[PDB]
Amino acid sequence: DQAGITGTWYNQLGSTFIVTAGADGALTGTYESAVGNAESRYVLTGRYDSAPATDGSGTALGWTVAWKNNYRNAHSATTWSGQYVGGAEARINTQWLLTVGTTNAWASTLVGHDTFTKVK
Amino acid sequence: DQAGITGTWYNQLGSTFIVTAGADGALTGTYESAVGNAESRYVLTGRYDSAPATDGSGTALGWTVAWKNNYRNAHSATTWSGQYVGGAEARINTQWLLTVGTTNAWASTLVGHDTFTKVK
Amino acid sequence: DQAGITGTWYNQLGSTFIVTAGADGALTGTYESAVGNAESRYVLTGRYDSAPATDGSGTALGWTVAWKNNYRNAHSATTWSGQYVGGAEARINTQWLLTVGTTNAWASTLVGHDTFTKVK
Amino acid sequence: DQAGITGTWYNQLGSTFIVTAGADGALTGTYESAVGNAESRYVLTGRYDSAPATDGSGTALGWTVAWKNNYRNAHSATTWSGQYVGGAEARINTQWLLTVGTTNAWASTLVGHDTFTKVK
Ligand SMILES: [Ir+3]
Ligand SMILES: [Ir+3]
Ligand SMILES: [Ir+3]
Ligand SMILES: [Ir+3]
Ligand SMILES: [Ir+3]
Ligand SMILES: [Ir+3]
Ligand SMILES: [Ir+3]
Ligand SMILES: [Ir+3]
Ligand SMILES: [Ir+3]
Ligand SMILES: [Ir+3]
Ligand SMILES: [Ir+3]
Ligand SMILES: [Ir+3]
Ligand SMILES: [Ir+3]
Ligand SMILES: [Ir+3]
Ligand SMILES: [Ir+3]
Ligand SMILES: [Ir+3]
Repeated sequence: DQAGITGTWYNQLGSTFIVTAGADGALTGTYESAVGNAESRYVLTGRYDSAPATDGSGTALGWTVAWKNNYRNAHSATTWSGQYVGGAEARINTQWLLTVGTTNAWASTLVGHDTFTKVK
Repeated sequence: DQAGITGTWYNQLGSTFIVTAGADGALTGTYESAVGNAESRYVLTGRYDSAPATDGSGTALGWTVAWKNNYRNAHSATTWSGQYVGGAEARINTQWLLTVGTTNAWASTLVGHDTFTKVK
Repeated sequence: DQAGITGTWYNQLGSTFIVTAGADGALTGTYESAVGNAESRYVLTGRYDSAPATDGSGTALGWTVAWKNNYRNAHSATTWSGQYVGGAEARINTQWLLTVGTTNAWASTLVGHDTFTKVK
Repeated sequence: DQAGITGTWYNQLGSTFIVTAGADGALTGTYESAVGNAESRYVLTGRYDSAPATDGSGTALGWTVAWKNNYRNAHSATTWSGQYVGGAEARINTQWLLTVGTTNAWASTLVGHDTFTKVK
């Protein structure tokens, strides 16, 4: 589970999620989006259930990226909420919320879904 | 902005969000939910736009809580995505996704909205 | 309940929702948005639980507006999902999804929340 | 487009969506869910952009089902918001909100995503 989550993951858009799962429930790493107003890697942090169902069938987790790095600032942040499912074709299945700051409040949040796998 | 976000916040359900905004864009703290399968404080981590619009009118941010502490484990995680709005009646306006692990995938994610203020 | 829902409602943005609840569970009417790429009235249709909890404490309902009328076409559609709560300060509390067609799939859907009341 | 949408569609859960797209932008039909507190067919209604991009590359649409029929009442309603994409492998790509009435307001709305195809 700690072991299952730690590593490099890829979504359906070609984005790359590099994460380390801590014994304490921490997620730390970097995110590189293949799309949008983004380039290179962005810091992420999050949390996961460090004592889930032992069958690896669904470990709840989430993380945040703020879209500011040394190259760009998109004045926005995405949070992903989902679960890690272990096994031969391990997956992290997520839904996400992307909020844009000021750069029309009602129109400030996009929603979508990303599925991450261990192979691109 | 760093200064604006750091502190104790309260939502409409009576929950308490204690956060420190780092110069580096980190959010760290604790969350206590007034509702659901939760008691006492849970670790949170997140990110915020550390170079936003300078008028404090909308700073993008997000954070995650995994609902495991030393009292309980609800095998779930919530992510909040939103923006900090400064001024006399400072607010963090969020939308959230709560994913439940295994404890029916299609029915695993709740969505809602929380508005945080500096006074309860 | 049929009686409770039928009528004119107003949200926090100043939009106007005019609806008739049918005995058969139909919702029919018009929507005028105070915001976005919209003017005048748009057709809506939806459904509601025509045999809910009798205390009026929470009747599930939803409706759709496609943002095409004789004035404009924003090539988009919004769906509202929520519940009608009766009583002295009757409310329809909703969450909404706004999808934009082609005019970047991942960025095609906004999410938000609207609270409707019988007085503006 | 009218022609493209009208017909029987199937999602990844094995649910069946039967719809007629009207010249006027109406969607009418029946929905049968393969999952949840549901059996047999439920009435749906919705709307679609009846003058979209002519390449069939993304027509915005939405619909509602209230989960009451002559067999069951789940005191809930789902709205789907998405777009129809034409071509050899035609699709309706949606995100959905399912609200439950009274049967804990904060926990009343599920969110997910369904992809409909013309073959099961
Ligand atoms: Ir999914
Ligand atoms: Ir800027
Ligand atoms: Ir998708
Ligand atoms: Ir999917
Ligand atoms: Ir809001
Ligand atoms: Ir458990
Ligand atoms: Ir609310
Ligand atoms: Ir609000
Ligand atoms: Ir609400
Ligand atoms: Ir157009
Ligand atoms: Ir709001
Ligand atoms: Ir609210
Ligand atoms: Ir999608
Ligand atoms: Ir009932
Ligand atoms: Ir899925
Ligand atoms: Ir998908």
